Amino acid sequence: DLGKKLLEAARAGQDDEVRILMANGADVNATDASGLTPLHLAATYGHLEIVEVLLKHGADVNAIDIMGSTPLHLAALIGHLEIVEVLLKHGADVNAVDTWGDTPLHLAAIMGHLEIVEVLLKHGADVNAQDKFGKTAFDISIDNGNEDLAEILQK
Amino acid sequence: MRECISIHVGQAGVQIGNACWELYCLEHGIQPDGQMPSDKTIGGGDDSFNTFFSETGAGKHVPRAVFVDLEPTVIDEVRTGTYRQLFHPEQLITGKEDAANNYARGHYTIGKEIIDLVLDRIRKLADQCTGLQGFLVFHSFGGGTGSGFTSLLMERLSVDYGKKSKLEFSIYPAPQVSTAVVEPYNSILTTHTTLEHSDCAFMVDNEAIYDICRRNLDIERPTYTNLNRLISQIVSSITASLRFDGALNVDLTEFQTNLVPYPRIHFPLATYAPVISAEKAYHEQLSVAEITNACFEPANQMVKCDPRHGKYMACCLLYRGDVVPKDVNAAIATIKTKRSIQFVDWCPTGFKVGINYQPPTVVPGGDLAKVQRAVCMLSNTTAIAEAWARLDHKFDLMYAKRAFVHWYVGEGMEEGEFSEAREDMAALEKDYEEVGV
Amino acid sequence: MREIVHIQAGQCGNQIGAKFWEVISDEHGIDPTGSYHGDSDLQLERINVYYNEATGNKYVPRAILVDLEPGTMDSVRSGPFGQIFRPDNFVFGQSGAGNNWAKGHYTEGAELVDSVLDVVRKESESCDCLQGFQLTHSLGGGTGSGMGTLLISKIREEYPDRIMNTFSVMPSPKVSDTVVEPYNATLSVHQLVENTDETYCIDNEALYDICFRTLKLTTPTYGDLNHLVSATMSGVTTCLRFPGQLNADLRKLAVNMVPFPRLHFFMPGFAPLTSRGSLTVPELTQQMFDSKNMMAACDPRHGRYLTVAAIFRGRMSMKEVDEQMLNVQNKNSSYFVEWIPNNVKTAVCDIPPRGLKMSATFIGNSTAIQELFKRISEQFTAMFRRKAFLHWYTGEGMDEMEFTEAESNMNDLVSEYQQYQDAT
Ligand SMILES: Nc1nc2c(ncn2[C@@H]2O[C@H](COP(=O)(O)OP(=O)(O)OP(=O)(O)O)[C@@H](O)[C@H]2O)c(=O)[nH]1
Ligand SMILES: Nc1nc2c(ncn2[C@@H]2O[C@H](COP(=O)(O)OP(=O)(O)O)[C@@H](O)[C@H]2O)c(=O)[nH]1
Ligand SMILES: COc1ccc(/N=N/c2cc(OC)c(OC)c(OC)c2)cc1O
Ligand SMILES: [Ca+2]
Ligand SMILES: [Mg+2]
Repeated sequence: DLGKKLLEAARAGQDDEVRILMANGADVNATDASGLTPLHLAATYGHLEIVEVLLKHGADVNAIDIMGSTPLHLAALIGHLEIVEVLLKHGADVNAVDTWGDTPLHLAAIMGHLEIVEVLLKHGADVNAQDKFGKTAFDISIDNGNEDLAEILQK
Repeated sequence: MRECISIHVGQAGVQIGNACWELYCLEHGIQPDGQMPSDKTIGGGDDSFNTFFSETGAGKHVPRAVFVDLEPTVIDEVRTGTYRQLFHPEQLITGKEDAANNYARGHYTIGKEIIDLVLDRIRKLADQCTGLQGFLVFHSFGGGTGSGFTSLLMERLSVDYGKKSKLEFSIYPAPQVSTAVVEPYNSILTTHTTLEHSDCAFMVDNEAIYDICRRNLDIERPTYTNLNRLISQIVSSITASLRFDGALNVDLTEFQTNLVPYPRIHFPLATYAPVISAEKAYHEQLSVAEITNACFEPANQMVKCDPRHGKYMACCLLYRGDVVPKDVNAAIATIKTKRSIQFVDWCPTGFKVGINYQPPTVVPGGDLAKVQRAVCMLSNTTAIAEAWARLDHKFDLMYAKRAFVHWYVGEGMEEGEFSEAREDMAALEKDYEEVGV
Repeated sequence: MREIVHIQAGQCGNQIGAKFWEVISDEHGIDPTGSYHGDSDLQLERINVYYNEATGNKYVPRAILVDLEPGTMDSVRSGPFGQIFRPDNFVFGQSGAGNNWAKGHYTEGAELVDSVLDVVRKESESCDCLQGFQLTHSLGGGTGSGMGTLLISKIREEYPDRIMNTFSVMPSPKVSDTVVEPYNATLSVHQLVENTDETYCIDNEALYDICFRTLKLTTPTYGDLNHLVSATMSGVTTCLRFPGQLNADLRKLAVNMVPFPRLHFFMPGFAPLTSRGSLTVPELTQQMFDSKNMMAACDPRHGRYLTVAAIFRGRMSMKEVDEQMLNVQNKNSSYFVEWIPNNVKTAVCDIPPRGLKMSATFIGNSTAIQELFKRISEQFTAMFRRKAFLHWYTGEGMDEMEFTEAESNMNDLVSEYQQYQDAT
C-alpha cells in the first residue's frame, strides 16, 4: 500500500519519493488515522515543492481531517507564507471553519504571522467570523493588546 | 544595691541600647574606656549606679548588658564605635544569617541555633551579681529577631530565672519608617507568646516619636539616629530611679506595684516634656506647672492614643532638675479639675511623685536643648487599647486572605498559632473594655 | 546576608548574563582584567555578594556558564569582560537542543546536569553564608528553558533553604518567528511555579514594543533589546550591591513581595527609557507606573498591585521622593489592593548608573501579569489542539499528558490571579 509511504514522504520533504510513488499509483488523497492527507503534512512541515506537485496530481486542496482542519488552516497556523499563497491560488476556501470554529485568519492572528494575515484579508477572509467562543480575529487583537495586528485588521 | 541586666535583641534593640548606654555614661561620669574618676571605691562598691555597672578591679565600669542579633551588621558598629572599649567582647553575640522579617525564623529555626549560647553568656553576667532583681529587654515588635527570638528568650528566662522580674522596652511599628509588610503579624505573634512572661512593658510607637521629631525638633525627615536619641532620653528617665537615690520606683518589683494593677494589662504609657530643639539655646525655661500640664497632651505621648477617652489606673510623675515639691503639689491640684482626667472607681485617684534634683543630661551632637527641669509621666490608662486595636485591624485584613502565612508555616510554625495569638489579642482588648474604654 | 551564585544557561541566558556582568563591573570599579579602579569605597563594601576575592586583590565573578551549544562559550570569551570568568566554570555540551524543551530537560540536558552541579557545589562551599541563586535564561528555547528548569530542580533538592531567583525572558512572535516556543515556555512555567521563589518576567514582546513604538528603532536587534534588560537587572539588584539603608537580601525580598506561594512572578519597569547611543522626581514616579515603561507587555491599569518596590538612584531629596510616591499612591488608589496595608516600599541609592544622573526601577507583583500568561496560553492551545509537532517532544520520552498538565496549571495560575483581583 503506497499511500502510507506517500504520507511519510510528504511529511519528510522527500520530493523524489513523492514523484516515484505517484507514478506507481499511490493514492494522492490517502489519509492517516486522524484524516490528514499528504497535502496536509506537506503544508504542515513547509515543503512548498511537494505541495505544488500534489496539487498538479489531484490533491483536494480543501480536504479536512477529523477536526475540520484544511491544509490552509495548518499552513496559516505554522506560518508558511509561500504555501498559503499557493493554496489560495489553487482554490482553498479562505473562510473554511474547523471544529473549534477557527478560520485560517483566527490562527494566523493568534500566532502573530502578520504577513499571512494581510495575505488572507486580500483574498476575502471574513473579519466577522466568530470562533466557538464568539471571538473574531479583531477580538483576539484587542484582548491581547497586539497593536500591530489591530492596525492590519483595519483596512 | 540589687543588680539589673539589660538584654538588647535585634537591630532596633541594639541601636537603642547603644544610645542609652552612652547617655547613662554621661549621667554617671563614666569615660568611654570605663574609667570613673568620681568613684572613690575602686574595684567594688554598693552605690546605686552599680545596679547597671560592675567593676573589674583595675578601675573599669562595665555595663551589665548583652547585645544579640542574628546577623553581624549592627553589632559590628558597637564593636568599632566610640564606646567599643566599654563592653566585654563576649557580651556582643552574633549569628551569620538573620530572621528575614519572619517571627517563625527568629523563634523556631534560626533562633534555636544560638539560644543556648545566649543563655550561657547571660548566666555568666548573673553569676557576678549578689542580688539580681531581673531583666530589661529591648526589642522591636516588627523584626523577625526582635519578635521571634525575644519570645524564645523570654520563655527560657522564665524557666531559668522564675523569681526575677522582666521588663520590656518594645518598638511598635509605624508606616513612616517600617521595614516589612508582615510587621503586624510579628507584632501579634510575639505579644501573644510573651504576655505571660513579661511583668511590665513600655511600648514606643515609632509614629509618635517620628511626629515629635518633626514638630518639636523641626527635623523634616527624621532618621533612626534622631529617633533613638529621643527614645534614649525617655528610657533614661524611666530607669533613673533604678540608678540613683530616690523614693519612687526604687526596684523592679515597685514598677509593677505602682503601674500594673492586673498582670495582663501591663502596658504603661510614657509622656515626656519639654522637648526643645538645640537651636533654641536661649529659650525661656518652662515652669513646673507648664511641663506638668504638657504630660496630659496627646502629642507628647510615646504611643499614639487619646487618654481623654480612656480611664487611669495609675499615674507616676518623675521629675528631674530644679523642681520644688510644693510647686508640683500646686500643679497637680490644678490638673484635677481643669482637665478631663478620670480614674477608675476602684483605684485611689492619687498621683505618685518622685523628684531627682539633677537636671537631665544631653548628649553632644544631639538634637535637644539643655533644660533646667523636665518630667516623665508613666500612667496606666485604658486608652492604650487603641494601639492594640489599630494593630489588630491590620493583622485581620491580611490574615482573612491568609496573605504571607505560607512563609511562617514554611518555617516550622503551625497555622493554628496565628488564630490563637489573634484570640489572645481579642481577650486583651476586652480586658481593657471591662475596666473601661 | 551576603553571597549569590549566578548561573546563565543557553543562548539568551548567556547573552544577557554577560551584559549584566559588564554593567555592574563598571558600577563597582572592576575592569576587564578584574582589578579595582574605582574612586569610591561604596563600590567595595558589598562586592562579596557577586564577586569572590582572588589572590593579588582581583575579583572573579561568582558566575557559572552552561550551554548545550559550545559556540556560546567562544562568544562570551570574545567579549570585553570575557577573560574574567573562571575557566573551570565553563560547562558546555556537544550538540545543542534545537528549540526542543525535551532535549534540554530529559535527554541531552540531563546528561550534562551532573557536571554543572559539581561546579555549583565548588562555588557554594567557598561562600561564607550563601543566600541563594540567580539564573538567567529564555523560556522559548531548548537549553535555558529545558535544562534550566532541570538544573533549578536539582539545586532546590540540594539547597532547599536557599533562595532561587530567575530572570526569565518570555517569547514573542515579534522577535522570534519559531512556532514551538509556546510549548517550551508553558512547560517551563509549569516548573517555575513550583521551584522558584521569585521570577522576574522580562517579555520580549515588551522589549520590542519599547524599541519600535517608543524608541523609534525601526529594526530592533538583540543588542537593542538587551540594553533595556541590562538597565533593568542593574536596577533591581541595586539594593543587593550598595549599602544604602535597606540591609538587602533575596529572602527579605521574597517575604515582603510574595503573599501567596505561586504568585511569585514580578513585572519590572524602568525610567527613563533610553537607546544605546542617545529628569525630575515627579517625572520618574509617573513613568514608573506607566504601562509603556514596563518590561512585561501588560497594562497595570487592567489589574491590581498586591505589592510594589521602587528603587530610586541618584542625588535627590528623600522627602521629594516620599512626597511624590504618596501622590502616585493616592491618584491610583483603585489599583492597589486594600487588604495588604503599607504594600508600597521605596528605596533610594546615592550611586546612579552610567550615563544617567537619576533613574528609577520598579518591581511589581500585579494581577495584571495574567495577560502575559493568557497570551502564551492562547498560542500554546492553538498549536496543541492541532497536535502540531508533538512527536518532536514525545520522541524524547515525554508523555503527552505533560502538555495537558502544564496547560492546566497555567490556566489555574491565571485564575488565582483573577481571584485576588476580584477580592475586597
Ligand atoms: N526606633 C527605632 N526603630 C528601629 C530601629 N531599627 C529598626 N527599627 C524598627 O524595627 C522594626 C524592624 O525590626 P528590626 O529590629 O530592624 O529587625 P531585627 O530584630 O533586626 O530582625 P531581622 O528580621 O532578623 O532583621 C521596624 O519597625 C523598624 O522601623 C532603630 O534603630 N530605632
Ligand atoms: N531579549 C533577548 N532575547 C533573546 C536573546 N537571545 C535569544 N533570545 C530569545 O530566546 C528565545 C530562544 O531561546 P535561546 O536562548 O536562543 O535558546 P537556547 O540557546 O536553547 O537557550 C527566543 O525567544 C529569542 O527571541 C537576547 O540576547 N535577548
Ligand atoms: C509590600 O511591602 C514591601 C515590599 C518590598 C519590600 N522590600 N523590598 C526589598 C527588600 C530587599 O532586601 C531587604 C531588597 O534587596 C534585595 C530589595 O531589592 C529589590 C527590595 C518591603 C516591603 O515592606
Ligand atoms: Ca566602686
Ligand atoms: Mg535585623
